[PDB]
Amino acid sequence: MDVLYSLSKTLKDARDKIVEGTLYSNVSDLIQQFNQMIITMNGNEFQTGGIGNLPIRNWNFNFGLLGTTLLNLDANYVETARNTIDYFVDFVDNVCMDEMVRESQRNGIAPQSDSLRKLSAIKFKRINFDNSS
Amino acid sequence: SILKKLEDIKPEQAKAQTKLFRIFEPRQKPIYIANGEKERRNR
Repeated sequence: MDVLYSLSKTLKDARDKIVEGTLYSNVSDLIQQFNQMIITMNGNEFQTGGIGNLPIRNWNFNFGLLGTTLLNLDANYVETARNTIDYFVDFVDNVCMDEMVRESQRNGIAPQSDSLRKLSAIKFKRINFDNSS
Repeated sequence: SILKKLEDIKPEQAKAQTKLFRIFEPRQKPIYIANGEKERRNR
Protein backbone atom coordinates (compact mmCIF):
# COMPACT_ATOMS: atom_id res chain seq x y z
CA MET A 1 0.00 0.00 0.00
CA ASP A 2 2.62 2.52 1.09
CA VAL A 3 4.86 1.35 -1.76
CA LEU A 4 2.10 2.37 -4.18
CA TYR A 5 1.96 5.84 -2.62
CA SER A 6 5.74 6.17 -2.87
CA LEU A 7 5.54 5.26 -6.56
CA SER A 8 2.71 7.76 -7.05
CA LYS A 9 4.62 10.59 -5.38
CA THR A 10 7.76 9.83 -7.39
CA LEU A 11 5.74 9.71 -10.61
CA LYS A 12 4.11 13.05 -9.82
CA ASP A 13 7.49 14.60 -9.04
CA ALA A 14 8.97 13.31 -12.30
CA ARG A 15 5.92 14.46 -14.28
CA ASP A 16 6.05 17.94 -12.76
CA LYS A 17 9.57 19.10 -11.94
CA ILE A 18 11.28 17.76 -15.08
CA VAL A 19 10.95 20.83 -17.31
CA GLU A 20 13.32 22.43 -19.80
CA GLY A 21 15.85 24.93 -18.47
CA THR A 22 16.00 23.97 -14.80
CA LEU A 23 19.34 23.34 -13.13
CA TYR A 24 20.25 19.66 -12.92
CA SER A 25 21.41 20.16 -9.32
CA ASN A 26 17.77 20.69 -8.27
CA VAL A 27 16.62 17.20 -9.32
CA SER A 28 19.75 15.15 -8.58
CA ASP A 29 18.01 13.42 -5.67
CA LEU A 30 14.87 13.07 -7.80
CA ILE A 31 16.76 11.63 -10.77
CA GLN A 32 18.65 9.20 -8.52
CA GLN A 33 15.40 8.05 -6.91
CA PHE A 34 13.78 7.68 -10.34
CA ASN A 35 16.72 5.59 -11.57
CA GLN A 36 16.51 3.40 -8.46
CA MET A 37 12.77 2.92 -9.02
CA ILE A 38 13.34 1.95 -12.66
CA ILE A 39 16.02 -0.55 -11.62
CA THR A 40 13.79 -2.09 -8.95
CA MET A 41 10.68 -2.36 -11.13
CA ASN A 42 12.48 -3.62 -14.24
CA GLY A 43 12.47 -7.29 -15.18
CA ASN A 44 9.14 -8.27 -13.61
CA GLU A 45 5.74 -9.28 -14.97
CA PHE A 46 2.39 -8.06 -13.66
CA GLN A 47 -1.18 -8.90 -14.62
CA THR A 48 -4.43 -7.01 -14.07
CA GLY A 49 -8.14 -7.52 -14.60
CA GLY A 50 -10.14 -10.71 -14.87
CA ILE A 51 -13.19 -10.15 -12.67
CA GLY A 52 -16.32 -8.29 -13.74
CA ASN A 53 -15.71 -6.32 -16.93
CA LEU A 54 -12.23 -4.90 -16.33
CA PRO A 55 -10.13 -5.28 -19.51
CA ILE A 56 -7.32 -7.72 -18.76
CA ARG A 57 -3.93 -6.19 -19.54
CA ASN A 58 -0.36 -7.48 -19.35
CA TRP A 59 2.67 -5.34 -18.49
CA ASN A 60 6.34 -6.18 -19.04
CA PHE A 61 8.96 -3.80 -17.66
CA ASN A 62 11.91 -3.54 -20.05
CA PHE A 63 13.22 0.02 -19.87
CA GLY A 64 16.45 1.98 -19.96
CA LEU A 65 17.99 4.40 -17.48
CA LEU A 66 17.96 8.19 -17.54
CA GLY A 67 21.31 9.90 -17.94
CA THR A 68 22.99 11.70 -15.06
CA THR A 69 25.40 13.83 -17.09
CA LEU A 70 23.75 16.85 -18.72
CA LEU A 71 24.50 20.14 -16.98
CA ASN A 72 21.16 21.62 -18.11
CA LEU A 73 18.22 19.44 -19.10
CA ASP A 74 17.14 19.43 -22.75
CA ALA A 75 14.09 18.48 -24.79
CA ASN A 76 14.96 14.86 -25.61
CA TYR A 77 15.53 14.26 -21.89
CA VAL A 78 11.97 15.44 -21.24
CA GLU A 79 10.51 13.36 -24.07
CA THR A 80 12.19 10.16 -22.83
CA ALA A 81 11.14 10.92 -19.25
CA ARG A 82 7.52 11.35 -20.35
CA ASN A 83 7.76 8.19 -22.47
CA THR A 84 8.56 6.25 -19.30
CA ILE A 85 6.10 8.27 -17.21
CA ASP A 86 3.06 7.52 -19.36
CA TYR A 87 3.53 3.76 -19.04
CA PHE A 88 4.26 3.98 -15.32
CA VAL A 89 1.18 6.09 -14.60
CA ASP A 90 -1.03 3.86 -16.76
CA PHE A 91 0.18 0.89 -14.71
CA VAL A 92 -0.46 2.75 -11.45
CA ASP A 93 -3.99 3.78 -12.44
CA ASN A 94 -4.88 0.28 -13.64
CA VAL A 95 -3.51 -1.23 -10.42
CA CYS A 96 -5.68 1.15 -8.40
CA MET A 97 -8.80 0.43 -10.46
CA ASP A 98 -8.19 -3.32 -10.09
CA GLU A 99 -7.69 -2.98 -6.33
CA MET A 100 -10.91 -0.99 -5.90
CA VAL A 101 -13.06 -3.70 -7.51
CA ARG A 102 -12.23 -6.55 -5.09
CA GLU A 103 -13.11 -6.93 -1.42
CA SER A 104 -12.63 -9.45 1.38
CA GLN A 105 -15.02 -9.83 4.29
CA ARG A 106 -12.12 -10.64 6.64
CA ASN A 107 -8.64 -9.10 6.89
CA GLY A 108 -9.31 -5.96 4.90
CA ILE A 109 -5.99 -4.38 5.90
CA ALA A 110 -4.16 -6.74 3.53
CA PRO A 111 -3.79 -6.53 -0.26
CA GLN A 112 -6.47 -8.18 -2.38
CA SER A 113 -5.49 -7.71 -6.02
CA ASP A 114 -2.48 -9.53 -7.40
CA SER A 115 -0.49 -6.34 -8.00
CA LEU A 116 -0.54 -5.16 -4.38
CA ARG A 117 0.02 -8.76 -3.26
CA LYS A 118 3.23 -8.88 -5.28
CA LEU A 119 4.26 -5.41 -4.08
CA SER A 120 4.01 -6.57 -0.45
CA ALA A 121 7.27 -8.52 -0.83
CA ILE A 122 10.39 -7.18 0.87
CA LYS A 123 12.17 -6.90 -2.49
CA PHE A 124 9.95 -4.01 -3.62
CA LYS A 125 10.37 -2.13 -0.32
CA ARG A 126 13.28 -0.17 -1.83
CA ILE A 127 11.03 2.72 -2.94
CA ASN A 128 9.71 4.69 0.05
CA PHE A 129 10.01 8.28 -1.21
CA ASP A 130 7.90 9.81 1.58
CA ASN A 131 4.58 9.65 3.42
CA SER A 132 3.65 13.34 3.45
CA SER A 133 0.02 12.74 2.45
CA SER B 1 67.99 -12.55 35.83
CA ILE B 2 64.20 -12.30 35.71
CA LEU B 3 64.43 -9.16 37.85
CA LYS B 4 65.31 -7.10 34.77
CA LYS B 5 62.52 -8.74 32.78
CA LEU B 6 59.89 -7.89 35.41
CA GLU B 7 61.32 -4.44 36.22
CA ASP B 8 61.79 -3.20 32.63
CA ILE B 9 58.05 -2.64 32.09
CA LYS B 10 57.11 0.90 31.04
CA PRO B 11 53.50 2.14 30.85
CA GLU B 12 51.79 1.25 27.59
CA GLN B 13 52.48 3.98 25.07
CA ALA B 14 49.61 6.31 24.18
CA LYS B 15 49.77 6.78 20.42
CA ALA B 16 49.63 10.34 19.07
CA GLN B 17 47.62 10.25 15.85
CA THR B 18 49.66 12.23 13.32
CA LYS B 19 46.87 12.13 10.73
CA LEU B 20 43.24 11.03 10.61
CA PHE B 21 42.82 7.35 9.74
CA ARG B 22 41.87 7.42 6.05
CA ILE B 23 40.27 4.74 3.88
CA PHE B 24 38.64 7.01 1.30
CA GLU B 25 40.20 9.78 -0.79
CA PRO B 26 38.83 11.90 -3.66
CA ARG B 27 39.77 11.06 -7.24
CA GLN B 28 38.96 12.95 -10.44
CA LYS B 29 37.35 10.83 -13.15
CA PRO B 30 35.93 11.53 -16.62
CA ILE B 31 32.23 11.21 -17.39
CA TYR B 32 30.10 10.45 -20.44
CA ILE B 33 26.64 11.48 -21.63
CA ALA B 34 23.91 8.85 -21.97
CA ASN B 35 24.77 8.63 -25.68
CA GLY B 36 28.40 7.81 -24.91
CA GLU B 37 30.62 10.82 -25.61
CA LYS B 38 33.08 12.81 -23.51
CA GLU B 39 31.69 15.81 -21.63
CA ARG B 40 34.98 17.80 -21.58
CA ARG B 41 34.58 18.45 -17.84
CA ASN B 42 35.70 15.95 -15.22
CA ARG B 43 34.06 15.14 -11.89
